[PDB]
Amino acid sequence: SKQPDKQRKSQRRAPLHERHKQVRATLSADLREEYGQRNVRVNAGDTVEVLRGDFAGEEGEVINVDLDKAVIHVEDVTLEKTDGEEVPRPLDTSNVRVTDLDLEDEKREARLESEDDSA
Amino acid sequence: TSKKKRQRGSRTHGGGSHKNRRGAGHRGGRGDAGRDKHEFHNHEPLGKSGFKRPQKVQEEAATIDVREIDENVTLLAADDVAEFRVDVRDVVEEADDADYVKVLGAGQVRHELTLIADDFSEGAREKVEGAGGSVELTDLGEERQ
Amino acid sequence: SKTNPRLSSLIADLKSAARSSGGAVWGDVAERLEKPRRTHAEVNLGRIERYAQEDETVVVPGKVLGSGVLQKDVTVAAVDFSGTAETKIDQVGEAVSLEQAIENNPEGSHVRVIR
Amino acid sequence: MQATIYDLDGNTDGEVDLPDVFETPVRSDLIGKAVRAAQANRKQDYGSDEYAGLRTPAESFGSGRGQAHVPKLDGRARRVPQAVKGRSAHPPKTEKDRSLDLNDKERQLAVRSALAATADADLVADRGHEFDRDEVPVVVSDDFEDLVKTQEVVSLLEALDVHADIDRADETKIKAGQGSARGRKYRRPASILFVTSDEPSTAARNLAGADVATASEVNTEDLAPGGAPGRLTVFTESALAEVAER
RNA sequence: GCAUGGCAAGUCUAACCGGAGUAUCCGGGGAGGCACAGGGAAACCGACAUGGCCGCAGGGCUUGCCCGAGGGCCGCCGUC
RNA sequence: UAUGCCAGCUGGUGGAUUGCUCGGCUCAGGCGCUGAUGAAGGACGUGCCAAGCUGCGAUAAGCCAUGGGGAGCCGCACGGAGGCGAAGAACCAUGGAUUUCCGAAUGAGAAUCUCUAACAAUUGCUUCGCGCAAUGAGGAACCCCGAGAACUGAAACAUCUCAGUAUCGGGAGGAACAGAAAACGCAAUGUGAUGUCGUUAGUAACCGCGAGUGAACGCGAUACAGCCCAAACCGAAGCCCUCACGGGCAAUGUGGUGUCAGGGCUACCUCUCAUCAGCCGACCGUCUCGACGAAGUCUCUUGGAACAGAGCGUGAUACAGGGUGACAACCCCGUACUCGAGACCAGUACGACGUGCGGUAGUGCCAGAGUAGCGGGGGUUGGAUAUCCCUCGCGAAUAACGCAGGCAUCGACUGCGAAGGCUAAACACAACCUGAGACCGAUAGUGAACAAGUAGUGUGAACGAACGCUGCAAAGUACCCUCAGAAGGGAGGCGAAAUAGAGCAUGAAAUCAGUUGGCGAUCGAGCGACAGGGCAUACAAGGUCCCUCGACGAAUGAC
Ligand SMILES: [Cl-]
Ligand SMILES: [Cl-]
Ligand SMILES: [Cl-]
Ligand SMILES: [Mg+2]
Ligand SMILES: [Mg+2]
Ligand SMILES: [Mg+2]
Ligand SMILES: [Mg+2]
Ligand SMILES: [Mg+2]
Ligand SMILES: [Mg+2]
Ligand SMILES: [Mg+2]
Ligand SMILES: [Mg+2]
Ligand SMILES: [Mg+2]
Ligand SMILES: [Mg+2]
Ligand SMILES: [Mg+2]
Ligand SMILES: [Mg+2]
Ligand SMILES: [Mg+2]
Ligand SMILES: [Mg+2]
Ligand code: NA
Ligand code: NA
Ligand code: NA
Ligand code: NA
Ligand code: NA
Ligand code: NA
Ligand code: NA
Ligand code: NA
Ligand code: NA
Ligand code: NA
Ligand code: NA
Ligand code: NA
Ligand code: NA
Ligand code: NA
Ligand code: NA
Ligand code: NA
Ligand code: NA
Ligand code: NA
Ligand code: NA
Ligand code: NA
Ligand code: NA
Repeated sequence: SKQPDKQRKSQRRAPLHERHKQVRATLSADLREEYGQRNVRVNAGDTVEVLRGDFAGEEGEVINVDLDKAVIHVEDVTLEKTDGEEVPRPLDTSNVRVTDLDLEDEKREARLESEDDSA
Repeated sequence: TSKKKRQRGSRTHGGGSHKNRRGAGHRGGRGDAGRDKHEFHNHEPLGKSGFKRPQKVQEEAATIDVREIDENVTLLAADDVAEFRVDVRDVVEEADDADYVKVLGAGQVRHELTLIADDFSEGAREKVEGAGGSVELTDLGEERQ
Repeated sequence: SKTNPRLSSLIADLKSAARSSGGAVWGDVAERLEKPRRTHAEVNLGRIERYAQEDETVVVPGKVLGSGVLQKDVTVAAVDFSGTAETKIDQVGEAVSLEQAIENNPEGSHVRVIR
Repeated sequence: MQATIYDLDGNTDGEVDLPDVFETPVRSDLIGKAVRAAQANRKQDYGSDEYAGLRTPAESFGSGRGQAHVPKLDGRARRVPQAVKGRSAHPPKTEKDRSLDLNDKERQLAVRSALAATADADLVADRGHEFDRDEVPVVVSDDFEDLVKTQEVVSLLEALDVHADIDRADETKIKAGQGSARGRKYRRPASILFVTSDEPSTAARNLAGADVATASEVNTEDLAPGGAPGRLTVFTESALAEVAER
């Protein structure tokens, strides 16, 4: 499908398990070398560094990952509400980089290490 | 710029009064209507004429004028030379879907030619002989009596 | 509104020659090529053979075609010749482009127009 | 004329005779006609729905109510072309023949002519191509067909002082207009055409603005994109020889 | 009909086939069409690759006198 | 100077414009039947809170298995509460479970409910018992068989034409239908089942011989494939149900033989590689889906944000397309390459099992009847004497015969065996899957980008709209004053921007409020064009203009 309308549509209507690929981020030079992958599906355990927003430069732990909106919440990357409350500023994984990985899952770590599959 | 391209703004696009370009009345009727009345002019007259013989009782002769054969004798290097001798049947195109090959005598004959065909016209023979030539009638040509 | 850039250049060259040199044929040929293609000459060999004479260059303000027989040893100059025409003519004489004619004879002398 | 053959290092390595066709007088009007036809012949048929606007029993009330005689339904005008939601009076139609014919001779002549335009450094420069060479087209050893990496074709091109053209084509243009909504957002300059003999060059195809072709079927379009003669081309020893009979 | 363009006593392929960069495009395909002879209801027969004269353009010459394509007027030929 | 005229400014109204595309439109490749084992469709249900849509079915946004997938999830739908998921959830694929009522609707009745075991009805078989089975209805069009107009054209109109069209009745399939010559008839020493495409050709033929209508043989292609009965001669050697026993069918003939390379019979020759039946059973290709998949997120500047400019550098069998806070091969998806799976091709091709092909001589043993053919009356066709069909009446031969070769009869010649039957492939459509685009871009394009066959109209058949856009991120406006007030207003807060503040991008015109310039309560109406005066005017994008005098000085031309 080379047609723009079809491309955007299949991205917006992709089933839940096809959305993991919409929340992937590039890996730090070290991590790329370590596992032989250029990027990974950001998990709510990883530590990441913002490379593009107004928050570019800051680092923090991923607090939440929303598949439907393909967005993540990074600790301390927030907005000041009128009442004074502090709420998260959704980030696109595309403007983020993973510097640390939460590998408590045998499956995730397994996928990372193998050379025939990516996590 | 084309004529069509310049019609915007003319209202009538060349048709004259806007009351003109309507239906078939502006053409005196649909198709050939009136070919015998208001528009008889320049229509061949009404009527039947002659008859036709059945398509499969008709013979189609494949012809060629001596002029054509003669103008290309030297050029037909792939065809007998003697005291030239050419089998017309091998020259004429359409000589297959043809009931027979006939040589007609239009033009000149500047060479001595020995022609073989299914038929010839007086003019063709006179010319081919007059140039010190001969005309040989094929076996199919054996249909003269 | 000619489309062929070559035909266009030939026409301009024919003019440059009729003006500078004393030529009159070149300008005449130029005006005929400027007219609609349907009016350009289309001559077969039979006509060239009938009205041409040696040492007088035949000039066709169009194209020469291969029907008929040419025996006279003449030089024919045309806009173009069919493949067969040019072959038959070079066997007894010489087929030449109007562009060469204008060069070997910009005065356009000893020429005979055939259409 | 002579054709200087080059090896994969960009160093002269003998020379062959540039075939006659490269002397075919350049005819840009015929070349333009050939490209125009090739472009028309790949266009797809289209047209609005035969019944768009006609799916209604709308009727006109005629005289009597101080209203124009326009078909209406549920007090809403319909069907007629001046009516909103009405039919399109003279719309695009599927039945229309959008193809262009072209005599084989006229087309083959254009092919030969576009080939020839390729051997004229001045023409190639006017067409717009960037390069610092005097000879053209660029002829190379059949070994070129064995290259596998794009990068290697790059070095060879830089060595042949022709890489500048790819630099030229290394710029996409985001077109003005709605073509963008139909997938035609980008467009870019046409650079070097690579004519091989056995198979199109896989190693050169992804080069910016480059097009790969084969001698037996290279056409007017790849030889003269958009109908403009004189494309910076690079033939193959064998390719050059095959083209001769086209 | 016309303008432009290819080829020219020829010209063009249709469906379709092969290739491929796969609706483009390159190669093939002349089946068949129109043109190359007409006249006659039909049977059937079957024509000027030029014989004469004017003469435009153009060419030539010793500067009106020649040669004069095309064009025009005749002859002559095919057929009913 | 009120009422007011003209133009502008600030604010509004309105929703044009430009930009954008979750929708259309069209083309292309693939694929293609469902249903009594109750379909399609509809009704009513089903969620913690649930009105619409979607899903599902009392196991009700779901239950189970296997594979994939993965750290999240609890549909559209971003609330509140609560919950699920490493016992691997969500989600995807395949298979299974559940699957209310009406609905062909089938126990009977009924506007989706009700009444007291049910294939209702029609059929085949039949253990004659609904015991075993069939049919019904649906489907985008395509396909086959029947019924069959009129407007219109002929410049009126009747035959003709529109047209065997619209529409109606019946029915199949994934494709139908056709199909192995009683053919063709470039007449031949020739072709060789059938569709279809190109051509033959607007030719032959028809026709108030008007208007109009309109083939075929052949040829070039596509794809190719050829067979089975009836009968003769045999005569129960046979078939169906059932595990079996047993039952049923069948001399009104099951079965063997045989089918124009005629066959059978009798006597021979040779031989099987034909055919038919059954077994096995794909490659390749094509369509779709999936795995893996290279290279910058470096410097300075602008910016709310770099995907911008300048600089430095990289990959490329990958510089298609998309996303990401602005123009991105190197940030993310993907894309090239390679690989895997399913579907279709196809229960086909190949291979193999069984059968046995064929030839000579003799033999009038066999070879499809209301038929071939004629007549009356119609329809239909280009079919003209010479199309195809219907209807009423009449009506033959038997291969030593018969039909055809575009009028009839007789002879000759050439072709061919009707009145029994089957048959793959090449072609139609577009529901369904996918791909594509010099198509449209929200009054367009579907009626339908939105609640869309929705809201709504009609007793009913049927009819039928309009409505797209905050922002990079909801940061979707806390607190205070005012007020009858969760309204509104004031002040204030967020953001690059609130004149982005909720139907919120831009924000035209008609037009409205306020206001500025000009005119204005003694004066006349196509509202202007051209001349010339008043008054008015920030810059920018135009820079000229006034008066003395002098130079030049056409026509004309004095006191
Ligand atoms: Cl006749
Ligand atoms: Cl001529
Ligand atoms: Cl035949
Ligand atoms: Mg890995
Ligand atoms: Mg519309
Ligand atoms: Mg625009
Ligand atoms: Mg032929
Ligand atoms: Mg019931
Ligand atoms: Mg009428
Ligand atoms: Mg009449
Ligand atoms: Mg008809
Ligand atoms: Mg026929
Ligand atoms: Mg049998
Ligand atoms: Mg009729
Ligand atoms: Mg609409
Ligand atoms: Mg009513
Ligand atoms: Mg707005
Ligand atoms: Na006119
Ligand atoms: Na009019
Ligand atoms: Na008329
Ligand atoms: Na009359
Ligand atoms: Na409608
Ligand atoms: Na009105
Ligand atoms: Na079309
Ligand atoms: Na031909
Ligand atoms: Na399907
Ligand atoms: Na609900
Ligand atoms: Na179900
Ligand atoms: Na039943
Ligand atoms: Na029963
Ligand atoms: Na009329
Ligand atoms: Na009337
Ligand atoms: Na009639
Ligand atoms: Na033939
Ligand atoms: Na990004
Ligand atoms: Na009858
Ligand atoms: Na016959
Ligand atoms: Na709208």
